[PDB]
Amino acid sequence: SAEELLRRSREYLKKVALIQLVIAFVFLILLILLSWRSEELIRELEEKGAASEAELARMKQQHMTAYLQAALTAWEIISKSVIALLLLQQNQLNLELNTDTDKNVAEELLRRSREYLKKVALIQLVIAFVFLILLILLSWRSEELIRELEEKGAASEAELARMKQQHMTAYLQAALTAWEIISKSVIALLLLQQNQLNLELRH
Amino acid sequence: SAEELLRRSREYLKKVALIQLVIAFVFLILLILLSWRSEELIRELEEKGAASEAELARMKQQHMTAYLQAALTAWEIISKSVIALLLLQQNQLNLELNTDTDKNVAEELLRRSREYLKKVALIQLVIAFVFLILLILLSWRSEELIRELEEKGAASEAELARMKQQHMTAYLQAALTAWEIISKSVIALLLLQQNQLNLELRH
Amino acid sequence: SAEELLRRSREYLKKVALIQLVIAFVFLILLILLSWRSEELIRELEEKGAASEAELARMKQQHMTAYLQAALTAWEIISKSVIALLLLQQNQLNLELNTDTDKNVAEELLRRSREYLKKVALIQLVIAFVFLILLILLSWRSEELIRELEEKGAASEAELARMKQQHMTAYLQAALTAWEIISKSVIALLLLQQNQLNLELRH
Amino acid sequence: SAEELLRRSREYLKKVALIQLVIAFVFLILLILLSWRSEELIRELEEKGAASEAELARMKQQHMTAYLQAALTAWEIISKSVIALLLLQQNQLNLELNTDTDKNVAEELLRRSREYLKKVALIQLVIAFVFLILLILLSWRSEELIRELEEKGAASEAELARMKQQHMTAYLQAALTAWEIISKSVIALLLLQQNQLNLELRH
Repeated sequence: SAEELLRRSREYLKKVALIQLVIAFVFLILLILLSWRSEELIRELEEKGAASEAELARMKQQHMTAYLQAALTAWEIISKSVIALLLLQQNQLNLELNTDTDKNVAEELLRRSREYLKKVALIQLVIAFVFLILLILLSWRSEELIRELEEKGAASEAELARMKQQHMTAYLQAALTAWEIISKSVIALLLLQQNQLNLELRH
Repeated sequence: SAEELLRRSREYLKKVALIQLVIAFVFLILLILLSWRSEELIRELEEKGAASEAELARMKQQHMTAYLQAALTAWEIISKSVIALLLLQQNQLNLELNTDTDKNVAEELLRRSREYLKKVALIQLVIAFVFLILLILLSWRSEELIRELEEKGAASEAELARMKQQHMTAYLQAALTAWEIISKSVIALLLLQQNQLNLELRH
Repeated sequence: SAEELLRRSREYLKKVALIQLVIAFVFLILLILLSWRSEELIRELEEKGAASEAELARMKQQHMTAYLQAALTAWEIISKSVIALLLLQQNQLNLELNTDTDKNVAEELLRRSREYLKKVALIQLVIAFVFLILLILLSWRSEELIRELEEKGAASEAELARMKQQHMTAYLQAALTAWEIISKSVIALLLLQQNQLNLELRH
Repeated sequence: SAEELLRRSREYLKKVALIQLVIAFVFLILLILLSWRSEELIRELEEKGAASEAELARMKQQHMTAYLQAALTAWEIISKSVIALLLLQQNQLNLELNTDTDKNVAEELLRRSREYLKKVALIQLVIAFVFLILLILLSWRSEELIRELEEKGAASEAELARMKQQHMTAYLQAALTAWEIISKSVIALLLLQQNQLNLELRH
């Protein structure tokens, strides 16, 4: 009974992983397409003379901020779903290890588990990388927009100070969010490594 | 003593589940009612000339946004409540399986649990469906409102670009929220399936 | 060793519970005092003519909303704190029961736990009651304020519609918040009741 | 084999603790530097006459609020990170205690565990202390800014009432947020102490 039920369970877990990959794909494509439309709309307003330079700079900052917030939200979701897939794979691993008790099978299942564990760590390293590049890049652009207005006299001192303060607040918030994503992820990876050690020692 | 105590706990849980179904019903009716009242207020402002076309379109977008956010909040609560009930059913299942150890009772309890598990998965598929359809329809309405204002000249180009951008931001945020709800629900279902498999194999 | 070490832990837990009762009391008082100050500030603005009728009605609504949100927040913390103390007592109880294994001691300890569990359920029922009454009363006042402005012509039709919409939104959000708090509390209590049953059956 | 594997696992845990310490350090430096820039911008606006007295008071309040929120969030993250590390250390401790069962080794390891628990309790006491002092200071500064605007006639009665209400709200929210955080930390400290007891009783 267990071997077929485990096979069915394993196939469903793989289907779920495919669903997760599809959602991550849609998020990234949707993020990019919506961003493209926002950049094009701002470009049209600038070319049309539909907004003042200060208004355009603020809209560009709002765009960039929203872009990052969406990216961060997705990153938390993606890391959570992926780390959950790794934990779920460990539960699947244990169900199979407790059924097919052949040591040779257990070592191959454990080897596959280690490869997935490494891959997830690599995924988080990629996420941390893109976060840092995106925040650094968007921040430079935000500061450059404020400078452009200041150089041109497109905004009052209070308006410029507020843009600077609003930016710094968003920057700081992005850092808190990334901090939580990374921190939660590294703790989960260590827990998974400890679980992996016990399974290897037990087989 | 244990059997009557288990009966009382079992009956209590059934009552809790029934209460939650009633609450979810009331929420949905209340959201529909309040949404309708808003639709009527906007309709009268439009017919009466109490607001400009741009003001009315913005209010319609605010209405749709709030509607969806309430629906998403309830969906998180509903999926959490329903999956929690399923977990509570498994907890009750184990209390009885480890008391009344008759395999035939265990089989009745396990078959009922398996059916409940399938039904919850179907519930989440329905919720995900409704979310996607609702966001698509609301998105279509939002774009049409903007198109109307732009063709009529009811709003400046900067105002229209902002509505388009604000819409896209809200659209993406709604998608992210739904994805988080769906993912957590699927993970919980996988964990429950793993628990169900162990219980069936162990009895 | 454990009897004295547990004595110290038991004393600690009692001290923590007393501290939490005091803190919750202080927060209740702060909300009451802060609420008083706010109501008085609005009353004086009305008597002084420091704000228009529509603005005064809006401030009254903002006040009521903030009050309820604070009440809900405090309730969420209080129920989680009380439930955590209830869980901590079961954890402390298991440590004591497996040290002092005298059945007669276990019977007294189990009876005390059961009475506290019932008391906590009564506390949540009281909170749920208060929430429902409070939202209903605040809602009635909100509806009356909007109607007063409508009868007097204190606000444009679009402005009145916006107040009605903001009102309905806040109303529903409060209903959703209370639903989530109450349901989680009920779920936690049932899990504790199921755990209490196994512990009593084993002693 | 187990001893070398345990050594590698311990080395990784040390690395993880270093990763979290570095991120928290950098975040706190960022918080401080951005706050300093904000303060300098406000100082220039005041000296330049770029904003009214009421506008400057509001900006100072917004600054203080944002700081407190970021600081409190960072503290929450830090306390959670430390507890997570302590839990990982306890798991690591059991991996070692279940391999090297020599009571003499266990006592030295248990002595370190007790020291780490005391150290986190001291960390939380410092955080709770700083939060309270900071809340008092910032609240004091806020009240004084409002008082001066009222005496100077820099704001209308309705504007001042709103500032007082916003002040009271921010105060209570910060206090409630800190309450939840601190209470959770205290609960975690007790749970860790309960684990410390069982670890000692078993060796």
